[PDB]
Amino acid sequence: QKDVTIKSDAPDTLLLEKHADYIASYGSDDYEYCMSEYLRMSGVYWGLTVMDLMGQLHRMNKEEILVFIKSCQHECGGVSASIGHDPHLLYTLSAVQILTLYDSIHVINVDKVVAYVQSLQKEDGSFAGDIWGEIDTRFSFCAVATLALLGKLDAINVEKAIEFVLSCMNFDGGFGCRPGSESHAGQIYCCTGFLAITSQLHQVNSDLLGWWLCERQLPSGGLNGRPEKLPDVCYSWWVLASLKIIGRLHWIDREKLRSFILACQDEETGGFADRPGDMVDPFHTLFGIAGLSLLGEEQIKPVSPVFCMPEEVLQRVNVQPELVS
Amino acid sequence: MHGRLKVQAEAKRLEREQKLKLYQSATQAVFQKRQAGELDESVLELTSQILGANPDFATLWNCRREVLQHLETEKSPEESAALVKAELGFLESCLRVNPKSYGTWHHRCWLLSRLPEPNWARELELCARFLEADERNFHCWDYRRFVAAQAAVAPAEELAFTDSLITRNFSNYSSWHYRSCLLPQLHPQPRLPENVLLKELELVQNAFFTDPNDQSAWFYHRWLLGAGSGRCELSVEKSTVLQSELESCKELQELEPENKWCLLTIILLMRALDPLLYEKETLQYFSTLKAVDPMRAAYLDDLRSKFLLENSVLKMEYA
Ligand SMILES: [Ca+2]
Ligand SMILES: [Zn+2]
Repeated sequence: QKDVTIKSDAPDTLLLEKHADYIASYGSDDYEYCMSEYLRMSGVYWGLTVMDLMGQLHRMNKEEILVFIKSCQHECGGVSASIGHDPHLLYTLSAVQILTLYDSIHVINVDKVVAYVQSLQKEDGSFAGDIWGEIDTRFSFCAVATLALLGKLDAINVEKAIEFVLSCMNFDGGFGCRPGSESHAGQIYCCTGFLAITSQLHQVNSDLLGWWLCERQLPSGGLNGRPEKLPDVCYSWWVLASLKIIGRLHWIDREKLRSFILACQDEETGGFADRPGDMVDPFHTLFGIAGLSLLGEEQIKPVSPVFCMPEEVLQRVNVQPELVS
Repeated sequence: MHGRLKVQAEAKRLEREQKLKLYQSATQAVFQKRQAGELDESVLELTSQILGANPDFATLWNCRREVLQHLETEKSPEESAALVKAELGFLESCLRVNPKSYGTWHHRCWLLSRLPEPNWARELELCARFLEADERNFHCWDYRRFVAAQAAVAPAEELAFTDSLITRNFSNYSSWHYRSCLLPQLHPQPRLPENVLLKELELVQNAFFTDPNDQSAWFYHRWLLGAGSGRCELSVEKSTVLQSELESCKELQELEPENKWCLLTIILLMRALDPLLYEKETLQYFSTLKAVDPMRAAYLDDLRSKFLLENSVLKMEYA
């Protein structure tokens, strides 16, 4: 019953040139920017990815980011969000995703990235996020997403990895962080992505999970991350990408979702917000654009629902998981 | 993480600049200290300021753990217990402010995991308090399962906590979910026992007649409907209960004709009873449901096609 009402002067056209400018300029002090240093690597992945999807990557600084990435690889092989920060699977994925957009994977020590990821797997097949032992199926995704882009999936115990993720499958067809955790969109995305990469989508109850996911669509057309929550562009990306992976994208109203996402654009400043009239950010701009791409927008490059990167990058490196259709 | 705010504005922009410099200098110093191998209480001080406002700054949680670990080697068990109790207080003040941070909840689990005498009843009480504030806080429900495990708390006690949570308010998805994992543990086969299932059906049916717009009970009810015997395996009791559920949903549908949940459940109940005998009504129900819930028309057509197919297989099975 909770939902947003879209105001009737909301944006209803794709402001691509504005989003390009917003991202082209982002990180030129600034409050949220300096406060978001602990996630810089992923911010950089969000900006570069969305630019590349709009055909605008060349406007970003390749050389500069390549140097930055290299100085974020630690001696254990893991990559940190920023220089001086600690290595983590999240930023290891983001870095490997950036180097893949740039075809510069050997800017880092790939053998040591692999060894780092491999080191984080536990006896039950789960992955910790870093040396401090937090277990989350997000990290199961980060590990195999990373190893797949590197061609090193065989470096981990895949069957145990699979067993752990399926053990996080719930009554509703969804997935949680850890065994017994409740389903939600972000977690479902990670686990369905994981199962795409490991060739296990046959073990998903697509009809049951598909239904839970399409029930995320609210009358406004936006998708929420779980029952009794507000719709959101990020939740919308996760849910729709999950639906595509399991072959049920047609189970939501695509035109109503398109309108929700377009309405989250800022006509003045460019970029997308989490919901209409909120303040934009680069995170929701990637997901807005990626979502619209998945919904069939011909101006945006096709995006992988698994890696949230342009399909053409993935085709080039030859990593393209079979989906459910 | 954070998202989002709506889109004298200089004393707001002034204070933001002021907080940044404190954040910036503090951050600077912690890192300088850390690079200098200075693993002392000054780092606990510096980080307490930053982590209170940014508990997602993971590296600072890591710094705290390094300080705490180092100090534990070079401190009496009396000084170590004091640093620990201060850390529990700090964690709680952080959670009161942002109860949905992975970092803070993980630090607490890390902390409690390495204590010699952990007070788990106190931790379960912490969960009860946070779940009163937000009964959908999955971080807290997860911490609660962690604690429950550590304290070897019995599934029946957690099942009683879920019942108290359901009757007393809505926002029950988290509670039904917990029940779905708890019940199979109580009846642990390598498909719940009928007696239990029938009791759960009673409890869920109460919920969705109490509040017909409560989607959580309808979602749980659908799982219960699958988690049982089979239609030519129906006891007279199950048969009778499901029939009684069908009439009750139709009664609901009289009252709430725009309620899509009760319509979908009527179809699923008919499937559960007799796919072929109820074939005409099922098809009638699809047309109505699709008019009530058009965003789902594609889903509903695919479900209907699945069912039509199953009905073809059942008719072919005819001797
Ligand atoms: Ca350039
Ligand atoms: Zn969001």
